[PDB]
Amino acid sequence: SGRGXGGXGL
Amino acid sequence: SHMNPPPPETSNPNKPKRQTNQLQYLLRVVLKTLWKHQFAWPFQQPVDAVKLNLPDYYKIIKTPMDMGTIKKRLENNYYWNAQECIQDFNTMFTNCYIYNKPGDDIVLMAEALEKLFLQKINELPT
Repeated sequence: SGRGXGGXGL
Repeated sequence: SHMNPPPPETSNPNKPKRQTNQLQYLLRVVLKTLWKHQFAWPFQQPVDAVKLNLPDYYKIIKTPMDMGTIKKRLENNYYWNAQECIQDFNTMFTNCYIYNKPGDDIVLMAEALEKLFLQKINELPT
């Protein structure tokens, strides 16, 4: 449901 | 403006305290194994919505939980029953699936950590 956090190095 | 909430409570000085084999396992094996995993770092402290610029995080997540909180709770003998601690791990994982879209990196990290968590709980001692 949220804006999200983008990439995390995967 | 928006602010972070205070972090979850980590001590309950009015609650009786005990150390059990299962609580020791949760701290020294379950939490320790997840803490050291390559995917653990986003889960080692409360979500910092201010520094991450997520003003919607605590609009969506009303029961935040993280492994730094769980570690402090175990160290403070906050949990009397192993199941209370297990519930906090479960809350941590479900929060991640509520806030983040399926297929996002953080969700795949949570799913990997959850799989390891369940593998560790499979061997919870007597």
